[PDB]
Amino acid sequence: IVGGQECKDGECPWQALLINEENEGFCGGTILSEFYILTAAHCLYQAKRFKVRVGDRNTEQEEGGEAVHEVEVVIKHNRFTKETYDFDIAVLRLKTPITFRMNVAPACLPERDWAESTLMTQKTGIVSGFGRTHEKGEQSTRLKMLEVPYVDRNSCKLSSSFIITQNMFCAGYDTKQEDACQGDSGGPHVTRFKDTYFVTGIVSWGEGCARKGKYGIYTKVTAFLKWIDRSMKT
Amino acid sequence: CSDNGDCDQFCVVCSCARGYTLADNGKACIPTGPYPCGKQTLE
Ligand SMILES: O=C(CN1C[C@H](NC(=O)c2ccc(Cl)s2)C[C@H]1CO)Nc1ccc(-n2ccccc2=O)cc1F
Ligand SMILES: [Ca+2]
Ligand SMILES: [Cl-]
Ligand code: NA
Repeated sequence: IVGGQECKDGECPWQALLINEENEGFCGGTILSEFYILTAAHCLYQAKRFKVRVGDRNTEQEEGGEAVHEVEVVIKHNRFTKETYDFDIAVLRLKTPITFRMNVAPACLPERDWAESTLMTQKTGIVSGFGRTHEKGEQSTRLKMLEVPYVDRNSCKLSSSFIITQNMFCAGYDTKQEDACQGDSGGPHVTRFKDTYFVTGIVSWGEGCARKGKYGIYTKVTAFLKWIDRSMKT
Repeated sequence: CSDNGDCDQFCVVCSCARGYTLADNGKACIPTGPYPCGKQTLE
């Protein structure tokens, strides 16, 4: 996360962290339930073997609440391809159930039609992760969050070197130096409605981080609510 | 549904995500456990 600030205790409880066999984070995820993590399909291409850490807020200190989970099944969208980054979604079933606690709790899945009309029309959403704090720099040892405005699809298309599909939406800032960055992908984009946070996106890609005239691109979760449903039930 | 039908969550007929029940009033949503989805956690 470039800009923004550190998540306070309990503030970003749906954050998950995919960790490689070096025990280093390389992607985020969203807790959907005691057994399921939502992440980006492109994240599955990095570590051949990875685990999931929940409850972590500082990767340099072991603090109460941290737990590690092995992944039992990876459900990657059949249509994802790096040619387009379209359908950049996967679900992970964990071998053992997450115990919800301080800093560990799922984000709500909205109902599709209501999400489209009510959440996707909100001014902002919140993105979080442990990724780089500057485009060329180091990953953050602390969990960060960032409020990101929804960006008009056409303004986004005009700004983008690549095709923005119906399974994507754009969020962030034209020139202000705040955005998600390398290491944050796979992680949550959630939208608060009244008193509840609903998962609306998956951090997916960007041309750099926080570049002038470029936005953050997210998988549009509303497009995949039935898919997520089926994936969690199989 | 265009003040959200006065609903706390989904929308006139209100409803709520998994781990919640619609309150008697029929607009608010009540968590059934200590860690309902989409709520920041309290110590
Ligand atoms: O490959 C990178 C490399 N990026 C990713 C980091 N940025 C981010 O992860 C994000 C910024 C904002 C968000 Cl949201 S995610 C910064 C460099 C580090 O090398 N970015 C891209 C750019 C473009 C694409 N892409 C888009 C559509 C079709 C093909 C295609 O390749 C993917 C991608 F990962
Ligand atoms: Ca830690
Ligand atoms: Cl790039
Ligand atoms: Na920008």
